[PDB]
Amino acid sequence: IPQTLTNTNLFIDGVSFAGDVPSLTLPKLAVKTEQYRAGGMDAPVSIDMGLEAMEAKFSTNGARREALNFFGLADQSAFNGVFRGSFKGQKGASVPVVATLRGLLKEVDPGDWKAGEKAEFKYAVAVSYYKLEVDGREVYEIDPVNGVRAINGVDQLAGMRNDLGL
Amino acid sequence: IPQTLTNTNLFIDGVSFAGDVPSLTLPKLAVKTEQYRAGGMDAPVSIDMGLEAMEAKFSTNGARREALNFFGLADQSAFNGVFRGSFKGQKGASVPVVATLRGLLKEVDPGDWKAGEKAEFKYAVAVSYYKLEVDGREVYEIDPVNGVRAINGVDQLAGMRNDLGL
Amino acid sequence: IPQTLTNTNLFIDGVSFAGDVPSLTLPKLAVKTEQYRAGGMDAPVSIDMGLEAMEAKFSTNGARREALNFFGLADQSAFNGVFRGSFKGQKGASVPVVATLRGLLKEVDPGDWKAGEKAEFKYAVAVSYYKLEVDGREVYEIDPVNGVRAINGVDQLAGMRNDLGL
Amino acid sequence: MIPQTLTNTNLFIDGVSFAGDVPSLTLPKLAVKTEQYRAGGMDAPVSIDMGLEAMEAKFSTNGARREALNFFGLADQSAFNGVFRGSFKGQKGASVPVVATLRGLLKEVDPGDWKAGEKAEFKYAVAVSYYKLEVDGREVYEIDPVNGVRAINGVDQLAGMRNDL
Amino acid sequence: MIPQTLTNTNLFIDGVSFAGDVPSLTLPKLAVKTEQYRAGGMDAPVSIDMGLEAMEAKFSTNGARREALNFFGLADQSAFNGVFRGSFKGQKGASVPVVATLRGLLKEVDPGDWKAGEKAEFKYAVAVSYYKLEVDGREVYEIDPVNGVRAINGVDQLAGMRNDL
Amino acid sequence: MIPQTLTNTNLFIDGVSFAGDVPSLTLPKLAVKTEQYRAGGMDAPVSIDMGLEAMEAKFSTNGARREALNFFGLADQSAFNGVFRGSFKGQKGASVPVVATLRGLLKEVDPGDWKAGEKAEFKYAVAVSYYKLEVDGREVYEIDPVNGVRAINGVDQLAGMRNDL
Amino acid sequence: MIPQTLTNTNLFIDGVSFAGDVPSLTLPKLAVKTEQYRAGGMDAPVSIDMGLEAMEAKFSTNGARREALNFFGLADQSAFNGVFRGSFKGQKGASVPVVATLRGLLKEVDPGDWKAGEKAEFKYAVAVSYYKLEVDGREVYEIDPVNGVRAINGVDQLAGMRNDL
Amino acid sequence: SFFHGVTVTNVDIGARTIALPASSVIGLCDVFTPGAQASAKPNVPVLLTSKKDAAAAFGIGSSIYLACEAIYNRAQAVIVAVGVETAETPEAQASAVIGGISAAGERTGLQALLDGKSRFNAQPRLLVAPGHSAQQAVATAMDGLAEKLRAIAILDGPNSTDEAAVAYAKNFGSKRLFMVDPGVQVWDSATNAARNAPASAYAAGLFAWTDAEYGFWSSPSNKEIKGVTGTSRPVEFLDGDETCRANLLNNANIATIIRDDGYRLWGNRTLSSDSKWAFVTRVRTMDLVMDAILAGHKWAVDRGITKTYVKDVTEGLRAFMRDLKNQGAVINFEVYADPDLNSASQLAQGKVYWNIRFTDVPPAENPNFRVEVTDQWLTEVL
Amino acid sequence: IRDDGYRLWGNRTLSSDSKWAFVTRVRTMDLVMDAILAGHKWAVDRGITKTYVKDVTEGLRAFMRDLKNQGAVINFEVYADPDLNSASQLAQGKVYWNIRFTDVPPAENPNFRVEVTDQWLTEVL
Repeated sequence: IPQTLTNTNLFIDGVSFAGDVPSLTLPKLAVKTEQYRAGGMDAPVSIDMGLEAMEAKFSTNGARREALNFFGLADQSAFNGVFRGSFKGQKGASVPVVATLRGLLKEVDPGDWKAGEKAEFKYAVAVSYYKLEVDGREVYEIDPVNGVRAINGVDQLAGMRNDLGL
Repeated sequence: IPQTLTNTNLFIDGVSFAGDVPSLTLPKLAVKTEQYRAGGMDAPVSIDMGLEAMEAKFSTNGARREALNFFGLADQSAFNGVFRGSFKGQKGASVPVVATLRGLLKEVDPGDWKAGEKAEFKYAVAVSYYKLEVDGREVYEIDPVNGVRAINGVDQLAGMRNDLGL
Repeated sequence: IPQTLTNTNLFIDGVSFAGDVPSLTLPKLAVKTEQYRAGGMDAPVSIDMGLEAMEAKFSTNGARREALNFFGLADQSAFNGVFRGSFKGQKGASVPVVATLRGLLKEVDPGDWKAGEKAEFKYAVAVSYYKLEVDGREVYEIDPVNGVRAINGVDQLAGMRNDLGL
Repeated sequence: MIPQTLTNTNLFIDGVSFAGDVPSLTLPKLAVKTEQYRAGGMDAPVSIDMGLEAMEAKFSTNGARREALNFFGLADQSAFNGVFRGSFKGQKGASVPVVATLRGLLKEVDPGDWKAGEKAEFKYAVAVSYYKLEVDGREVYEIDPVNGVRAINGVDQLAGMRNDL
Repeated sequence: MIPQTLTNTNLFIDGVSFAGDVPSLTLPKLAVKTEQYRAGGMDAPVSIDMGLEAMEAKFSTNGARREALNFFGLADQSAFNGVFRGSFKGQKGASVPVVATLRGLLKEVDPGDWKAGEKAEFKYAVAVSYYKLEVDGREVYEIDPVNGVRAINGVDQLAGMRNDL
Repeated sequence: MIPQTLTNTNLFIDGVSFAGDVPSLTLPKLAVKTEQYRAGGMDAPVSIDMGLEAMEAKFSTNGARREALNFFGLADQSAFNGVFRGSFKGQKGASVPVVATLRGLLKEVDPGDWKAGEKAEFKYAVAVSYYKLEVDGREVYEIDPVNGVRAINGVDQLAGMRNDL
Repeated sequence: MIPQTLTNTNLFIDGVSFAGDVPSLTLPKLAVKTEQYRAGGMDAPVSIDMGLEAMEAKFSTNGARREALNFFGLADQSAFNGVFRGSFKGQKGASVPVVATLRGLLKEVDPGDWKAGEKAEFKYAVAVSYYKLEVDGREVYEIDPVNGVRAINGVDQLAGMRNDL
Repeated sequence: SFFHGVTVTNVDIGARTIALPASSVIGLCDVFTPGAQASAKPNVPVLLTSKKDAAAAFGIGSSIYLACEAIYNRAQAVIVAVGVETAETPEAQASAVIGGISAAGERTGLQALLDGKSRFNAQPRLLVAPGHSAQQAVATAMDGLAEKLRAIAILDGPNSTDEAAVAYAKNFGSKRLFMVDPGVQVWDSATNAARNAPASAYAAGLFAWTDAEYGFWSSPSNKEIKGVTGTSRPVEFLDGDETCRANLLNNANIATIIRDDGYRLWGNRTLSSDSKWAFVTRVRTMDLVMDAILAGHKWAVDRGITKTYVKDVTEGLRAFMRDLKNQGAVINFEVYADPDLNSASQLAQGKVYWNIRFTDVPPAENPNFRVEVTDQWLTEVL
Repeated sequence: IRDDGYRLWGNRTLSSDSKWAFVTRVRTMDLVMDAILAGHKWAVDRGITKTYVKDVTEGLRAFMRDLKNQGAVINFEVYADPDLNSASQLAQGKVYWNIRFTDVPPAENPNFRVEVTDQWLTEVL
């Protein structure tokens, strides 16, 4: 069934942004591949080295003071945050995609104020904790603190934590 | 409530630029993140290293001599400056966004004079002191001299100044 | 009052270019900032290191031989030059912007001759002496030889010339 | 053999875990002390197994860890112990616990260039007085300097030198 | 342990603060003087705690500070004192004051390459005659060269060497 | 303290000004000659104020300056004098004149690689026989090698060594 | 002084001109042989004019020049002569002819890495037995090693050393 | 008047051991004499910071300060300490240390420890009354005040033998009581002799010490005691399942003191008839992970229930529990909203439910070492 | 106090008011204002625009943050007086600000509480 995004939303502390956020971006989850070609093989094989640095953009076209007051404060991972998105589909009922993203607020980039255009305050979140849910059930859970990278319920770093004595 | 910029303004010494400034840019406040991945974690965690260098563009399409006479003079942080912006919103009454930006005037870039187009004198301010206000109350106060990085009233560098003996 | 460029002109030796120069560019006066962050501060403060290298483009869509004969000759700062521009404004009377630019002619770039388009001989001047005037009175005077960087009449390098014994 | 490589690491000092601190390790360079034996008749000089070199285990720390700075220059040797751990994942996910229990003396502390924006590093160095490497669960190296037990693959090689004479 | 690292620094010379001046520090490299002890019977040479090396504390300054240039080559040692301070923030904002009170002799001043556009640097060097590192509020190191008190974690390690003999 | 740094420089040789010539300076590295004093009872070696090192002042020139090349290898020492000047601007424009009057012997001239397109450089070196640094208007250093006057902050430190004995 | 710098260069070997060949020069490093004189009473060691170092003039060539390779290792010294020339333009076009007539022995020829695509270079070296630098038309240096005439600015400095004794 | 310049005084102060972790608070109650130097009214609570204001609020020779010096010898915590006027008959003294609502509108005796918060911002989690806990009627009022306060109430025993201390612990079993029977005798500098301290303040200063760096999840059952000498009765642990004096008292759920001169504490288990709440750690962890949550959730009460109100706090309960796993307080947990108890009829009266099912670290009360002397590596000796 | 006219010794003015006792508070209140009133030769007989009050109360702060930088004051507050500023006061040129600050108290009495203990006597063994 063809399925496409229809609406988005953004919560921080339960403070809703109903008609305030035009664009938001989930973090690009990229695994750290290194092209490994040893002796006895012609092509490189990529290998896991953990994940990359997660990075979450979102944007607001107005000064809200609920997204501005979480920039650069001394408590890292104080921006709690919830990215929501409803994927409708062709046959009626939708599928909710909920992601919570506990990190620090990296930058605030107000663009050019050209007196007759949109404000477009860029934001960026340096994600520490990340948990993607699709249709009310867990897909991802990324927290490098304690190392609990989990795919659809099972924990993929359960092997190394017994190896590292964690 | 949907809220968007409508009008901008620029004061320097109380010298108004009412119909003179087409575009102006607040400084991109970016915290200095360094991707920290130590042992016992798969993903990097970003960490505060203070802020980046603040940088304020504004523009004027005419030779005014009030914005030109503050370039490159020996007193750094003599360009006092006020960036103003009125965010209207859907339901009538507006929200003023006032930022004062005390730094040096970094560059003056008059573009191509093509005899029938706009002049567009680019300016750039190397911001030392920065103080963002939304709806008449304080949001930010950035001065690295004495280290008084303050978010919504409380001072986030109050811990380190007791640590560094400042 | 809204004010915008209307007409430009270019003199070299009094040799007028009335209908000859489509585009001309004043030098981007940029001060040499270096992001200084010492101990006891979270953000860098930019600092003067003198100015950058001034660079003046102008263009001609025909072979004139008055702009070509000043290229690459052994007397540096022999191209004397005058950039003129009349800024009209809404309420009638204009404001003249006169800049004299004594430097060497850096490059001559005739573009693609495509047999039915404009010639567009690019020029570039490596500016040694620069003096910007707005409304008949002095704004800038930039000559690194003897170090006489002057903003609206007063000389900003008067302090260092007593320090360096100049 | 499936391709394996290091993915993550860990470090223990006297029981406590540096589970968010260490960016770098260095297990001690095991190197045999070779004497060039060329003699009458023979062409190229051979190198002879004649003891090991000085073992020294660097490790590094980005923060002021009181547990690491406690063990510098103590009057008793082998008061520092330290345990270095690695995890080698393989191509099919079979992670292999490489644990190296050393028991040396902490030798050198240099907090380097404390620039403002740049992160700081506390390089450490350990004068290793005992070393024991385990690849999966089996004991590969067991280096006693002060005792006469150099165990390679669980069998003492110094004991075999005494039976030959 | 939460990840901590250096964010900002400071420097005092005889009370006055260099609150906008210093781009760089170097606390003195604490290094024990090791003598390679291999003997009859033992395989690898052990390294023995036999005193510390020469402590030396570099710091750097971009401007002509009369307070820093005053203390070069004075006829009395420990006229220079100096206090080096750091602040390690943690992951939850718990900043940790690392203060290192040294009392050495100022050893070396080299204003380097005075290029025109490039900023200048005055590298300094301090022949350290006293060193005292404090991680949070507690005294970790206290190095008396001229006295017989090498205090690691508040207890003298040189005093324990005299009770053993 | 407001942040200050070098912005421009200048150089005089026997009165005439090199006001468009010199791209580089080096004031002489003031360094005390330290002898490692560790003895019976004391743990770490202290370093002792026991005289200064060899002062040497590099400067550089892009063109053939007859005024600079005149003073190489003259039969009289201190015929070369030279005056090195700097200007440190501060954050509020308060420029501070750092002037260093030396009176050494010119030691070394090497016109380096004369490539065609690349600019040439004439590196110079001055065997400094007198040095005198002034930060703002006040005399910080005054180094007499051949005389017994090492003045730090205007007071002679070598004279204080004779009163102590 | 107007800013001047090197723009172009030239090289003569025994009359013929290398007018399209040489990419690089090196005039010989004029350096005085200094002996550190510190004594009783004096604080810092002074450096004394006590003769010049070994002069050596590198030059380089991209092609096989028979005129340059002819003079390697001849049985007579000063059969090689060589003349190195430069041109320093100034800011107002006043070009200044820097000519350096040396008369040394050619010392070293190394055709380096003859890679295929990369151009080749024949580095040369000249054991200089006579040196004479002229800045504009006037004779600045005239270095006789084998004779007792070290002429700086046209006056012999070694002759003035004999009148002082 | 005033003084200009340096005025060098001459005082008497002790060690600079006043460094205060604000982790555990102690509720104390004992008799004293309200003299002129004791600036404290009898039935009111007084917050104490160190020995310097424990000597200012109460006298030196008062029985408060003898039971308050023992706490600050080990841990420099803060103490919500109430006093009581001494009495003639021991029944009226036992009735006064309990107290109650017999004032006009105040609480007296132990009941004034319920006024810890909203007077001092310190709700006492450690309840002691040294000497008075040996009485039955005081310990029952010590019992019932602990379930009202979610606290560990440290009891005592008599000075007599082990049989009369086991019999004192049989009638209890109410999951909050921690009994330490051996009378700790301690040297003093006043009369130069050995006193007999009733063992409560030493365990109270030890519970507050192990929360400073070992955490509340850890067990204080092999920890050291400072400022101490021997016990009134010897009690030792030996092995072989004989009549050990320690094992006879551990099986009666009573803590002892084992090594030389008051060197260790020995009890893991509360007086609890329920087998689930045996250990002191499970009773403390269930009581001290909730105030670590209910503080940090001063919100989520009287706010107003939106659509994602339940979701935004059950993701905040997880975030305030993952750091407890990070600091080693718990082993793996689960926090989820209760699906069937949450309904639309419960929202109209403000009732919302969650499930914070977790587990805790069990204290290793019995490390068994199975050991023999083989003859396997005898061929190594050749 | 000391030998041959070596020191001066007074901190306090002749003042019956207990607030203005020290010489430092009387000098600081009199010498931070000429450090402001010079540097504000303007903001008098200029002409009151809409942001006239705002552009000088951000200039009073900027000429007070450097006083905190050089250690002249401890933390201040500068703000326009909301209730005294009115439209009737603008017609006669009267405008009001509040420059409430604090100052460093001179340490006239450093007390050193000192005894001779016998605590570190076990160090001598």
